[PDB]
Amino acid sequence: EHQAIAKMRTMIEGFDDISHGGLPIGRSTLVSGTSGTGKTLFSIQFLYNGIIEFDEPGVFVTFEETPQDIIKNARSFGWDLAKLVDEGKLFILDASPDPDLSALIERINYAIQKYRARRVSIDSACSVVRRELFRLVARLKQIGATTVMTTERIEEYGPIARYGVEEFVSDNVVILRNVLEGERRRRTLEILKLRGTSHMKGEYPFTITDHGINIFPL
Amino acid sequence: AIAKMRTMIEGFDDISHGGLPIGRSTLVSGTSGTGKTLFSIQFLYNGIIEFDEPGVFVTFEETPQDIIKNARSFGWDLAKLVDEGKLFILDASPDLSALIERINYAIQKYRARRVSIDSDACSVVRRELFRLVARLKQIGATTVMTTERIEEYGPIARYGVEEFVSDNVVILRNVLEGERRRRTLEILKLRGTSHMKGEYPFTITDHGINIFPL
Amino acid sequence: HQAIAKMRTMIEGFDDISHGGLPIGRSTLVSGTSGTGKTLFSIQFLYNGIIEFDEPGVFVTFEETPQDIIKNARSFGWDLAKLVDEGKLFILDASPDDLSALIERINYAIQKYRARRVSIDSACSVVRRELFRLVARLKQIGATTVMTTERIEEYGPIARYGVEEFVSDNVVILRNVLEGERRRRTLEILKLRGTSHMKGEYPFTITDHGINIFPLG
Amino acid sequence: SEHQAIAKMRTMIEGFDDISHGGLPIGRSTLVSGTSGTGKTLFSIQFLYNGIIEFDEPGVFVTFEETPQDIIKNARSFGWDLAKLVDEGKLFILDASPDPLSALIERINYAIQKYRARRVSIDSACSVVRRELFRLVARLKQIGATTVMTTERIEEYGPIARYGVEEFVSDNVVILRNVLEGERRRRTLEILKLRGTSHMKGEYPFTITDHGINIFPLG
Amino acid sequence: HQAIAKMRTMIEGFDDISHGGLPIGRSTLVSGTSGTGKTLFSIQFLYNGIIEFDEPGVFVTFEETPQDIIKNARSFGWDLAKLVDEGKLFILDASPDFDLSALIERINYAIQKYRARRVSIDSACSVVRRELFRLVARLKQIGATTVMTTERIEEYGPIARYGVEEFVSDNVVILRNVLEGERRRRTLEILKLRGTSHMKGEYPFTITDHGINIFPL
Amino acid sequence: SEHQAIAKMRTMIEGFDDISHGGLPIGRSTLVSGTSGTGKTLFSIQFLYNGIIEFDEPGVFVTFEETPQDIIKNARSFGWDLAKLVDEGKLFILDASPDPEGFDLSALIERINYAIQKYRARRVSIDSACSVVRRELFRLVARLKQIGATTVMTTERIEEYGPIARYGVEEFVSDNVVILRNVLEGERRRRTLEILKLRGTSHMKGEYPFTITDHGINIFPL
Ligand SMILES: Nc1ncnc2c1ncn2[C@@H]1O[C@H](COP(=O)(O)OP(=O)(O)OP(O)(O)=S)[C@@H](O)[C@H]1O
Ligand SMILES: Nc1ncnc2c1ncn2[C@@H]1O[C@H](COP(=O)(O)OP(=O)(O)OP(O)(O)=S)[C@@H](O)[C@H]1O
Ligand SMILES: Nc1ncnc2c1ncn2[C@@H]1O[C@H](COP(=O)(O)OP(=O)(O)OP(O)(O)=S)[C@@H](O)[C@H]1O
Ligand SMILES: Nc1ncnc2c1ncn2[C@@H]1O[C@H](COP(=O)(O)OP(=O)(O)OP(O)(O)=S)[C@@H](O)[C@H]1O
Ligand SMILES: Nc1ncnc2c1ncn2[C@@H]1O[C@H](COP(=O)(O)OP(=O)(O)OP(O)(O)=S)[C@@H](O)[C@H]1O
Ligand SMILES: Nc1ncnc2c1ncn2[C@@H]1O[C@H](COP(=O)(O)OP(=O)(O)OP(O)(O)=S)[C@@H](O)[C@H]1O
Ligand SMILES: [Cl-]
Ligand SMILES: [Cl-]
Ligand SMILES: [Cl-]
Ligand SMILES: [Cl-]
Ligand SMILES: [Cl-]
Ligand SMILES: [Cl-]
Ligand SMILES: [Mg+2]
Ligand SMILES: [Mg+2]
Ligand SMILES: [Mg+2]
Ligand SMILES: [Mg+2]
Ligand SMILES: [Mg+2]
Ligand SMILES: [Mg+2]
Repeated sequence: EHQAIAKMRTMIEGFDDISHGGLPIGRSTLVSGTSGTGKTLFSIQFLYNGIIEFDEPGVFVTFEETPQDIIKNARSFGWDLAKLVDEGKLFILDASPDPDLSALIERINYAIQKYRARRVSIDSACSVVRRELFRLVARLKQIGATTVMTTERIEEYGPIARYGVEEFVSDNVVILRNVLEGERRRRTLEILKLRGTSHMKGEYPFTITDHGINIFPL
Repeated sequence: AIAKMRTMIEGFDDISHGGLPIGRSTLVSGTSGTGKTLFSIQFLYNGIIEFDEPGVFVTFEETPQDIIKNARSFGWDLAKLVDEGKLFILDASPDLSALIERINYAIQKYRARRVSIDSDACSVVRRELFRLVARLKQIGATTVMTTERIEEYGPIARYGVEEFVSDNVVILRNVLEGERRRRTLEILKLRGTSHMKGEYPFTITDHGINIFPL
Repeated sequence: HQAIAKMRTMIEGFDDISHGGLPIGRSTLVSGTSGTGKTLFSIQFLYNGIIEFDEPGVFVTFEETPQDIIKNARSFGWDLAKLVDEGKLFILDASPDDLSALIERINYAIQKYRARRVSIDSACSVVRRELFRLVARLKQIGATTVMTTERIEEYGPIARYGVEEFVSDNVVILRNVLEGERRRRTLEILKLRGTSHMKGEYPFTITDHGINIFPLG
Repeated sequence: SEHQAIAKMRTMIEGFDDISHGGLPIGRSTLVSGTSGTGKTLFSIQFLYNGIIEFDEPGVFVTFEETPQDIIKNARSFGWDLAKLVDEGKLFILDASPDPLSALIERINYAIQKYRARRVSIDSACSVVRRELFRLVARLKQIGATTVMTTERIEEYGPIARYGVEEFVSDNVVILRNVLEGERRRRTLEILKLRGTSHMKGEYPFTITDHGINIFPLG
Repeated sequence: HQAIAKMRTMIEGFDDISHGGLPIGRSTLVSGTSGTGKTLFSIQFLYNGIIEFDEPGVFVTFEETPQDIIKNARSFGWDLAKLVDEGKLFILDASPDFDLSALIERINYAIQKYRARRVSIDSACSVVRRELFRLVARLKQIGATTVMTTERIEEYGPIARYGVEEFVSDNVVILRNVLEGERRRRTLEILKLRGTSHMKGEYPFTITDHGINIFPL
Repeated sequence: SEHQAIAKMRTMIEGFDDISHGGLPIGRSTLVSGTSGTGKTLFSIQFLYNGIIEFDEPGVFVTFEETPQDIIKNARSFGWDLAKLVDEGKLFILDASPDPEGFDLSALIERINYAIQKYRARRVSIDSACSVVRRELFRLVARLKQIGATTVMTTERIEEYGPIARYGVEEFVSDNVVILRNVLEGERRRRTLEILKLRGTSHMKGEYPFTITDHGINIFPL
């Protein structure tokens, strides 16, 4: 009678151990952090590994970084996203305003079905934020997408995200930190919450190298 | 003394000196992922399973289907209890007066003794919260109400008034010590009765909340 | 033509800390975070007034029902129901559906029951003036009054709006401080205009006989 | 020839005239700021009372909250009979407290002329607070009164007063503190600034007793 | 293709900790409290580009006059008026006596005029974030490699002033001037470089007669 | 001449010319910021007084709250006879203080300019919405520079180790920044002076202790 909720493996080294199997399938995981913490990298590695390891197609939704820079930056880690877009295994949805929510979603829906995507990454007034963020989560759940949603925060040990509500609306919450002490920076990942399932607790150190994120349950 | 109802949440009835005061409202406040919803659910589930006391769960964001799914993680089959008419999940998710009349109706219909209510001006909140607590008191329900807070050692709840309108106040914390998280539960206040003081560690496992007093 | 006199609370240790009790004919502000003992102090004040001196009391509640006030005092062995049945205690229910209307009601009750002790439980610019009015009008009636107020930090503002301590003649702070994982309650008399008192924090506990304070003296 | 540029009048408050190197600058206003129950009213009353008793200098006490009756009653704590001084026309308590600014200044002026007062105690947005306070100070100076002005603050170490402008407009600033440390309170007085002369600096301990304020200047 | 390439600053110590210099074709935010060396860094970027690589530079100023930028550069033995006269450098005076699109076309007009490869820009949140993004995107489409300075008011607080600048920039450098025990210590940090690697944390530096010197310590 | 790095004018304030390696940058404004009673007015008077006495460089003092009479009176604390200097036409105190019973900075700047011309002054002291503050200070600084004045500008702050001035913009619009502190350490006060920045030239770093004496500011060696 003890039924566990299903998880999808990220294959990001060390993360699937911390999360006891990966990300809860069919739900959204908030990945929050200050600048340069690895939010986009995590969200890319999620889709890249799904395609390469499991032939699970992905939709990356971007709101500021252009598709070409995303693909360009992913070359830092030896990943050819251009090739995956050419094969129709990756779709980069450009939702970044040229130099509204209902429309964005059916766009994502259309892209999910067109590419048969199972994995989605979305990168990146409190009252309106909470309620508009809930319905975004709500709709993705109905599609059956497993989704990484990045958010920004401005303090390493302050609120989880910018408006103090995002962490309460999300099913799952991951926090990327880049803590400065004694003039040195230390990267850590923490799974704060996974509704309805177990996970390791606290911060785990990680590095970003030529092969992406490396977490040490170490 | 004052009559209490057993939560049967491991360790909690020892800390509260016998359980939660019957007919009164208990605030359960914590940061994200502290175990608020779990405490709420466990409170109703145990009431039903061990004492045949029916319950009403009121949810303002989480869907009933997710509540049920997330609870099967603990081997608790809530759909069964709903089917047997012993649990009712009130979906107020995605008008305070109408809500209260809806809660009231659900209590009468299912004959509930236990209620869990899960999750802007400073004293519209106080006024409206006081209203809700006041009416549940008249009905005679014993209520667990959860609230969010954003800091482990800061205000009790979001608006700085919630703990003053509640009869009882429980704080769930999830504190960083170095790079590790330690969960604790504290009964800050129980009106009209004694209780253990300060913080007590707990874990969440496959069997729910497990608190270690003494 | 002499320094203000005091009325004994008979709350163990408090009359030592205050050097004789609460200043007569004035209000004393009693401030604290949730569950610090504010209502208890303000009940014990009235209860001891009745039991020890046959001084009738009026309790003004704004949220807690009279029945709850009574039920909650049973854990101390205080039979408030009987005191209310005897006409010695009047619990004024001021829980809402203009404090000018409240004042006359209080005055009304104060005169029928011949009360000498009162407890009131419980825009910054407006707060200050409204509190000032209340203190002043209670002073005119001649009532010795405890009024509780809320605060949200143990070692921060005296009260909520940062003005209450400045309008009040007398100020008591109840604290409930974390020491390790344990809690420590303390009572402090911050100020009493026109008279002397002990300084700093004194530990207390809440027991089956109410507030129990320890000055080492 | 005491080699300091600003003439001072003695408060005769024990230890304060040492710390201030002679007392309060004559014809100027001194801000006295403190948290609740720090002694601000006591200091401003003791200033007037001593002026009267020691030098027969009449004094005006302006109160915005406490009633005259309570001011008088509370001074009895220190053995001071202010009603007697009011009856003798040596003390005037100006009641500006609210019923249970340009015109207030004229009342003050009228009282000062009527009672020949030498000492004044006034007891007790930022854009307009500054200019109104500046106005009040300047007018008392024009009259030639020597003024104690009390203000509130909410932290022992933090803003001098409430609006972050009071200490910049005043010529002199005194801070009363009531510091809680290790569950014990200790009172101190500091003269932060006195334009035009030296003064002792830092915090000095004091007590409030049956004789009023007692300050201990050390060195 | 392959990873983003870098442009050498020739600022001693910087090209080592950035592993090659500034990412080409992109903007780098250089944030710092007052007198941290922000203008000096953005000047040295252009100056070295001109002197070492004959890469012309455009310096955009919003407050300091060109005359003062030139005067202050004499502190380091650099003759900016000569470089301006030769057509190697252009100091674009956008200082008042804001339309961002007009400013952008002036920058574009200068870059085409002087064939510049390097640009230094010195110096609600919804508004700020949007405009900065447009400025950054435009410089990217032009091909400029850009240093943009910003102000911050705390050494270990927000990266810039509006809480958004560090999130729309591709690259972020933080200059600090930390006061500890009555002494100041200058440090430089590369916080992030999108799509490429760099050393982490604070590195001490000094400003002397020959500009910025960063020490790998 | 102007092919050279910026030149400095000596303050002759004890120790200050050492810390600043020559004095205040000529032709520019220096912000002098501090909490209450830190010695801002004293620094800005001593700057002018020394200019007149040591170099026969006339000074203009612009006061926005303290009356000229009080400024002169209080300066006697330091042995300085400012009335004598006013009388000889070497010092001019411009009273910009408000009547005891919006502000036009353009008009005031023009009144400052005439005084500078009339008294042929080389040294000026000015005592004492963020966007509006920034723009207005910018125009004042810019105009003084055009006039060629070397200027001390005082500002208030409310924390010893918090913001440099009140509005978080003053220290960015100013060419030079000096911070006067009055730090409470264990019930004692310690006065320190720091030159935070001087655009275009070098200076010593961090805090230097000073005292105010019957001869004014006295900054102790490092
Ligand atoms: N089977 C399990 N074993 C161990 N831990 C579990 C298990 N199931 C859930 N948890 C933990 O319980 C947490 C969820 O507790 P909740 O009661 O949903 O918290 P919450 O305080 O209500 O959070 P919100 O409403 O999302 S802010 C998860 O983050 C896990 O840490
Ligand atoms: N018999 C008892 N023995 C020990 N402690 C008791 C007993 N009865 C009550 N208490 C304690 O007293 C507290 C209630 O104190 P109150 O005076 O009601 O506090 P309060 O400061 O008025 O809080 P509010 O109004 O709810 S914010 C409870 O939280 C218990 O800790
Ligand atoms: N005889 C006395 N012996 C010792 N202390 C006394 C005596 N009389 C009064 N006090 C003390 O003096 C304090 C009153 O000081 P005040 O001058 O009224 O303070 P205040 O700073 O004006 O405070 P406000 O106006 O109420 S915020 C009381 O709180 C007592 O601590
Ligand atoms: N002869 C002296 N010897 C020692 N200290 C003195 C002497 N004369 C004045 N002072 C000190 O100088 C201080 C005043 O310095 P100012 O220059 O007026 O300060 P300020 O920073 O301008 O303060 P404001 O404008 O009133 S906020 C006084 O508070 C005294 O501490
Ligand atoms: N090959 C590499 N080796 C080491 N670190 C690298 C490499 N490539 C990129 N990085 C690091 O990855 C960081 C960028 O990670 P991102 O995922 O872009 O961060 P981000 O959290 O999304 O930041 P934003 O969107 O700009 S706020 C850079 O700042 C580098 O520190
Ligand atoms: N020859 C030099 N030797 C040493 N330090 C110097 C020299 N010339 C200038 N400096 C220093 O350089 C600092 C100025 O650096 P800038 O680049 O102008 O700083 P900034 O961060 O742009 O400051 P702003 O724009 O005024 S907030 C001065 O405050 C001096 O400390
Ligand atoms: Cl790393
Ligand atoms: Cl756990
Ligand atoms: Cl206790
Ligand atoms: Cl004392
Ligand atoms: Cl340096
Ligand atoms: Cl000194
Ligand atoms: Mg990113
Ligand atoms: Mg929950
Ligand atoms: Mg209470
Ligand atoms: Mg007072
Ligand atoms: Mg600059
Ligand atoms: Mg001054």
